[PDB]
Amino acid sequence: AEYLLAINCGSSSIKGKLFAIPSFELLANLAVTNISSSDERVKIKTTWEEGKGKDSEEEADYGDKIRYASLVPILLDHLTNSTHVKKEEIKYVCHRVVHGGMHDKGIRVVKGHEEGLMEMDKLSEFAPLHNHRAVLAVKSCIDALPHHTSLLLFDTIFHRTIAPEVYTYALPPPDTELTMPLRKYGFHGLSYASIVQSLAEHLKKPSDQINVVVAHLGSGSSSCCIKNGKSIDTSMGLTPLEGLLGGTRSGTIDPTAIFHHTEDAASDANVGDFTVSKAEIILNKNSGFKALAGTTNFGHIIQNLDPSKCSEEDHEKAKLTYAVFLDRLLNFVAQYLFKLLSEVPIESIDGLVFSGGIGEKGAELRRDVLKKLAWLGAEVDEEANNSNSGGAVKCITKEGSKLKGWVVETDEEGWMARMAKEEFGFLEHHH
Amino acid sequence: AEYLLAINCGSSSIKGKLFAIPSFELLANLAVTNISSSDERVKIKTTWEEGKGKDSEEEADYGDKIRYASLVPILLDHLTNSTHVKKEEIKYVCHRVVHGGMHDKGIRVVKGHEEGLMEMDKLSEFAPLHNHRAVLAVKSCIDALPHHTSLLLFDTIFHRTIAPEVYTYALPPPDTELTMPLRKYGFHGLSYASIVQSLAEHLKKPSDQINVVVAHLGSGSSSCCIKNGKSIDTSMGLTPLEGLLGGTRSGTIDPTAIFHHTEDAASDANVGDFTVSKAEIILNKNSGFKALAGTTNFGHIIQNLDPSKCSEEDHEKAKLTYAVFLDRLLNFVAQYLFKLLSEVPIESIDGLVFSGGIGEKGAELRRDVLKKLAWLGAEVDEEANNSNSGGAVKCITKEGSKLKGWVVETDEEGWMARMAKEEFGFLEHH
Repeated sequence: AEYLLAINCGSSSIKGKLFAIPSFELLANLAVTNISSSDERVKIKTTWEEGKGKDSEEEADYGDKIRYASLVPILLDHLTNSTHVKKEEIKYVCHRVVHGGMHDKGIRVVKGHEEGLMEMDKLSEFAPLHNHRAVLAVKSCIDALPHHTSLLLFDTIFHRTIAPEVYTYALPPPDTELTMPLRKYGFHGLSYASIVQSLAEHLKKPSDQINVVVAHLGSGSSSCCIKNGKSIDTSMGLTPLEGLLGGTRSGTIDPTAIFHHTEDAASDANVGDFTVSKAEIILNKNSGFKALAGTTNFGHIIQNLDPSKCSEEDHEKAKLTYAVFLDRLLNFVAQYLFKLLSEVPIESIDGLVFSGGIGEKGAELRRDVLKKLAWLGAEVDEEANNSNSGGAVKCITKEGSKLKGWVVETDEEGWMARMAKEEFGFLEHHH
Repeated sequence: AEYLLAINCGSSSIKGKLFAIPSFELLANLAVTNISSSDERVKIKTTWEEGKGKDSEEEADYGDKIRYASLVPILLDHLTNSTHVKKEEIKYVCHRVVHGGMHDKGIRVVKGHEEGLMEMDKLSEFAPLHNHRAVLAVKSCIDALPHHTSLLLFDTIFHRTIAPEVYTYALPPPDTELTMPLRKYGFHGLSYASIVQSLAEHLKKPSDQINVVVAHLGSGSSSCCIKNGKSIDTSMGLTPLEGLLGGTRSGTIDPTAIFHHTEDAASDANVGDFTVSKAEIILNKNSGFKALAGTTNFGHIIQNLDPSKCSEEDHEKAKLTYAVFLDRLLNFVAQYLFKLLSEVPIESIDGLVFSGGIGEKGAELRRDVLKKLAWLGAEVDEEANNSNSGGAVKCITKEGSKLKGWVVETDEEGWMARMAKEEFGFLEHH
């Protein structure tokens, strides 16, 4: 018996999937929730499929009393001394690490092997706001599972194809040798890759023939221009901060604004364990929907566009926040449609895809975007767009729409398992 | 006799015009060129309209070596050397000031009046890299012309119509109360206002019927979406740094980039005579074309697209820099055309306007931009695109083009004079 665990470590939750090896058959969904909280207790839940395992929930300490480094081992204990799976049976663990710098492929991390471990530390150090936990979880696994191989899969990988004229930052050399160049990297690559593959299968054509604009919208939001199945531009830059605003992030603003906003902006924030500037905290954790609307929940913002569900003040903040998000989003959809349409006709593009937490649930947002593209021939299908009629790939435009619109469910952890299948040789058919 | 002087202090050049009032007869052009250049000396040229004085031209030190604040006084000196102009006759001076914050109109500045001086100082200390040079020009005018009135006219005025959903930065309240909100302001407004009026006149229709996207391209470049004659969006944000990269400016990059790039980025750069962060210095003076191509001159970059004209390395840098600039420019042209087209048919937009130093000269750049717009039905007219026929407004697209393309020559000093007229109430009677 052998398993692959694929995990995705966020600030407020860890999501994971357990796969059977060498089958790569999905066995379980795992979730660790309430990670931040001082009030609610960390919950750990497993959810098998059909007949793979008996569900079981586990409540640990309040989130603020658990070190992040202890979560995965708690999760691992829960897996073993509550189900049929043994630690020594976990041969592989895939980790979503946001920032992979210049890496074209995932990195193996194996106990004792200095290279993978040192590279992982350099990535963690370069972008700790984004990679910290990502690296912490890996370190904990190395400790708890001494004989497994960890595979780091990066959200930057999908964007390694972007050309120099797109990624270049017009800056002089830095004052010191850095771990990686300062340039646009781009993120959400595991989602974009997954989306292209789902759409290609749905349309029954290879992914290298997919031409699409994707708006992957959630607590972090971005958009990507995909030509022949490959990223050619995306809205995020050196870090996930750039581009669209998010639950708590500002998105693109004048690079000098923060110096006005906050004194000693380059100084250490003295929050958390790792060193990070006050500027990076404010821009990533105190901005975005939180600063504009009082909530990080975009669905709550969409509700409050109805002035009967809130005070006049919250209705007005919701109106503004919604309009800002839509405006910034239309900007990128415009850039990316333009960039595709400059080379290929609208008939030859597979369309506009919405994904992410907001992309899947925000029917109003999708309708407003699609109305704005009426001049290009997009026509929303109001029922399809508004109904809960399923499918991981769902059309939301009318049959005669000259631009096709879709909602696509991402499966990042599933994608990581697919990458690991290739990585560990399970696709080799030599002679 | 009374005159109005309109002065436009840039980092690359100073331009001015002297006008008789209330007639607004042009009497002199003033030009200081090569101000940022390392191998050409600053040239100071005064050119008189027929009858008013003797054209005068003079050379000063290299641009990278010159004391900027010495320039305006030399200009004033050239003006009063005419037998037709005395200092006492120069009653008004109009100044282009980049950042006017929330002001809806210009600010009068008079020697001995605390109101104007104070406000000018608040704007200069909010954005000294963009305003300090013009403010020094104002003090030079006060010193030399104790009885004149200065009027500061802001690049931000044209963009006061932009909607909250466009200008809002998703930031929390700042840590202190600031001079003005942190939001998108937008600049080159005197140029855009001038372009709209020029195009309106050429098309023989009111400025409020103008719907265009404008790419104002030069040392600092921006783009603007204009609907019914008004700015509804524009590429620069809180400062002219945001948006397109420029001669020495990075343009839009991840706001946290500079913190990786440079230690203690928020600290005083301690250079020149005003307080400015190392970050702001790096992003504005050491980035952009300078960093990528090793030159600030986009014309040299274009020339170097031909590999026979330069080294292999300079050819490679030029190709990249040119491609970077074109990619970023097309992003905003895309945003703004989409923004207009989302409400009006393409048949009723006046089109795409090129302006600015680079926009007027870069025939090949306009060609490359229009080629990317082929899918919309844009078609360049090679002969018209290279025409030097002359005229403030020229069409560069083919009769058949679904999207009209133009080159329009800005007259910022002339626009300032128009704004002064409305401010001070000059008009000749009968």
